[PDB]
Amino acid sequence: SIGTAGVPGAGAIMLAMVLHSVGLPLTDPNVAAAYAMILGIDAILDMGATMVNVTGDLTGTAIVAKTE
Amino acid sequence: IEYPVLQKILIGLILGAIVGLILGHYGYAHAVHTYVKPFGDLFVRLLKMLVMPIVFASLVVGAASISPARLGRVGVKIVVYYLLTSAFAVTLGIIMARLFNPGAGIHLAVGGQQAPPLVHILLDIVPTNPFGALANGQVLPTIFFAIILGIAITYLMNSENEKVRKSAETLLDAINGLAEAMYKIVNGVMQYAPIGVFALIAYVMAEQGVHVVGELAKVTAAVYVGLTLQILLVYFVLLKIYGIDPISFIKHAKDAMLTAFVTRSSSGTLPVTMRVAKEMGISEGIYSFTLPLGATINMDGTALYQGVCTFFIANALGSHLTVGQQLTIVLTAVLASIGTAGVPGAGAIMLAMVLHSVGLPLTDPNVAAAYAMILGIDAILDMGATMVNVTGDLTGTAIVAKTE
Amino acid sequence: IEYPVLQKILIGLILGAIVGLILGHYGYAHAVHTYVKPFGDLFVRLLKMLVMPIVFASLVVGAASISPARLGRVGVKIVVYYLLTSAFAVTLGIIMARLFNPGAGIHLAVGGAPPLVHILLDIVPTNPFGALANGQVLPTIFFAIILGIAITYLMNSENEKVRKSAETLLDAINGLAEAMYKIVNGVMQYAPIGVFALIAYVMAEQGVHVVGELAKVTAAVYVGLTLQILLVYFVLLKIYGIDPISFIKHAKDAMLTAFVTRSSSGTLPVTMRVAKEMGISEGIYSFTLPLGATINMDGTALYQGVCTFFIANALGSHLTVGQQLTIVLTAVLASIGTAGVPGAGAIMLAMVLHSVGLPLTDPNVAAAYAMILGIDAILDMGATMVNVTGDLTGTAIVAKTE
Amino acid sequence: IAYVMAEQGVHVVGELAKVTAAVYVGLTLQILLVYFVLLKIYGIDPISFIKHAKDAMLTAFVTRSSSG
Repeated sequence: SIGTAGVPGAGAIMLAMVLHSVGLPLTDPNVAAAYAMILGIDAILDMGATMVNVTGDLTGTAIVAKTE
Repeated sequence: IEYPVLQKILIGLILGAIVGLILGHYGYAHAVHTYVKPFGDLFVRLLKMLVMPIVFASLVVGAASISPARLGRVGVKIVVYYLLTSAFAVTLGIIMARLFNPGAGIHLAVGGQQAPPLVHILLDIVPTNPFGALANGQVLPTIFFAIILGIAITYLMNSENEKVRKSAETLLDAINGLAEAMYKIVNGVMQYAPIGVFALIAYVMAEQGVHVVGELAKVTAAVYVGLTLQILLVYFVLLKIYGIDPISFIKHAKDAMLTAFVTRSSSGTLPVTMRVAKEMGISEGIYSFTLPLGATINMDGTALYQGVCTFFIANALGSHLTVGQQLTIVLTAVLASIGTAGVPGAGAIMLAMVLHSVGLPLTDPNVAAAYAMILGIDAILDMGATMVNVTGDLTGTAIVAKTE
Repeated sequence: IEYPVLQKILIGLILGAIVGLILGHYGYAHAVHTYVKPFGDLFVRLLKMLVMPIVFASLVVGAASISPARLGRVGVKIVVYYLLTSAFAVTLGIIMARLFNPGAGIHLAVGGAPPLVHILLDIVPTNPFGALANGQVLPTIFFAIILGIAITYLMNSENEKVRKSAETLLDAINGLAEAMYKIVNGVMQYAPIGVFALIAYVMAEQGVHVVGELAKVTAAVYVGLTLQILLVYFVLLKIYGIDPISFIKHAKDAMLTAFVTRSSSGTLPVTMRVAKEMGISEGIYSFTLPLGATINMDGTALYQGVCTFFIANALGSHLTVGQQLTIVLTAVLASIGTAGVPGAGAIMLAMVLHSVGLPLTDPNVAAAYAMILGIDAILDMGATMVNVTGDLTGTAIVAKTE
Repeated sequence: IAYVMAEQGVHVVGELAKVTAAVYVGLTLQILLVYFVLLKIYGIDPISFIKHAKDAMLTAFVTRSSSG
């Protein structure tokens, strides 16, 4: 998901989706266990990730703007 | 179709456990499941098959025993039997859950900090159609009917009419024809038991053995040696104290325990469980009413597994667990489903249900996390708990029997 | 409540076929369905009723026969029996599907999962009482065999309460088993009404369709199986003593029910009673007529040989002539078992298309398939009747061996 | 009409094609004999009409959707 990373909680979704690809499916009750720990911390890890995204959005704007 | 007896089972068990534990470590746990599992099932299939006739039929006949007492007594005794075994099992679990301390690697604490009617389950005992009862599974209403039928047959034989006294015999004999017929099959099955046992704890060791590692393994220690201590210190102490020879007991009860461990199903082993009580030499008037009412009333297993697992979680979310107030939660767990502990995987369910009561709901993604670890080890923790239940079932039978 | 015997059936059949085929041509096919059908059902009803007791009961008693062989043998034989009849049925269908060429008027060309082990484990019921209750032939089969073998062993018990009760049960069960054969004739007295009413409707609601290129599949079925009876079964009855015309004599009623009930298993009461009155022992026919009804492929092999052609040739394809078999064999082998249900033939035919690569979505695949579905009942009658003829043939030959 | 000819062209064969004939020339005859007869009879020049309406017809035929 190059695109559509804007929605809150999205990070957790891909993290799960990767496990489908890794070959460790979320059924395996210890895969699901560790994943659940991340889910008990995702909101904290989401705040920082979005704030650094919107800092990166303006940085990208102000640099391209000060060109074209 | 020949060869050595119940060492053939022990050849399957040890050889399976090894070949499965190996095969799942190298990841083929799924491939083991698609190739091995179905021979392990075909064993449990054939055993299940019998469970309905072999109980129903045996217990109509088992009401040929003296009805007012025997089925009025013993029931009173075998109830009070499980009270005083489950009491010991609780304190043996708690004192195993402190001994081993499963809550060190996690260590990962999350805050928090924070419906059965019975009467509408009591009225369920009494079926409203005994034919359906039998048909659609159901052990504990079929129990009630069979007892009420065989008592009624007893009373028909004492009828001054002799067409009545006549037919009365016909039915009861024909029913014992079945009852017996099934014990015949139970050995026919047993000849497939080494294949069954090999294939079952091959898979169950592949798909949940690898998990028995680290802090997870520290619960499996306090279960497996915790129940090993229930056998030796509580049951043999009761067998010794009631005549019946402890080692001669394991001799006879070998096959019922090796099936209970591998089938992981209390009720699903009752054919074998009962045949061991025949060949042990108890009368049908007891074992036909104490081995099924055992499989569904026995708490020795769940009291010992949700004693050490209740700790693991309370201690993994980094809590005091009110040491010595463990019991408050462990007792209330058992008592929430005194009955209906026979189904496989039931232990996990109550463990979850307790958390609803503790105040830590399964939503809290770290509650759910720790619980999920137990769920990756439940099958291993289930085998031992059922095997120690069906050992406790026969121990209860052979002691009450050698009284009344 | 009296009158002539099984000519009364043949009076119903011919008189019904005519009155129905007539009545549906003039469109009252629906009205026939709301007035005639329910007397045709009441026949299949009463027959169905028996199927469970009459099989279960008969086969506990049929394990009074010598268990290690007989139920260990024959099973080996009757399996290998159907192998060598279905083989002949396949090549009799393909060589009927070339002979008649059903794919000329269309001519309209468009481009273009079973585990087994989790069906093998289904043979063993987990509750025999339920098994019986909730239909189910092939797990009831397995129980009854296992019971009657167990009873056998109880009689050789040194105890004589045991040896006692053992008898009681087995006798009481044979009481039932027998009781049911008694009813099977009670039913048969309603068989002329049942037959008349059934192929009255089935000829009204699907007879009119047996016309044109559709009729050119009905030819290669009906004469294709007529040739299975004469050239494959009689050749096997002749070659194993048992007299071919004395066989049809005795098996008259089981074939006329199989044709009209269109249900293999739904005729087993009559099918079995013909094997009693024929004189085979329960130790054989109680295990080869039900394991026949569900393992027999003579019908589906001959109907999805000529219907497989019709579709492949109606979408204007080569059909890899002489490589018909690749598809026809794979069809049979996809449901070796469980061919007993009525309408089953249509299902596999569809399922084959999933494998051929022409899915039922392609609105001309679905078009040709829908024509077969407007004729399936006529093609089903003949296929079942030749199955239950093949069932008794298999029985009477294996029986007159072991 | 690459796809629409792949997925339903092959079918335009035999008795099915005999409906496609009576449609396609049946409407070709609606254009010429009914519409041009009305365009002729109301001034507006028939061939100058197709000139202008070229693109609306080649979209209607391919989009297969009146309103679209």
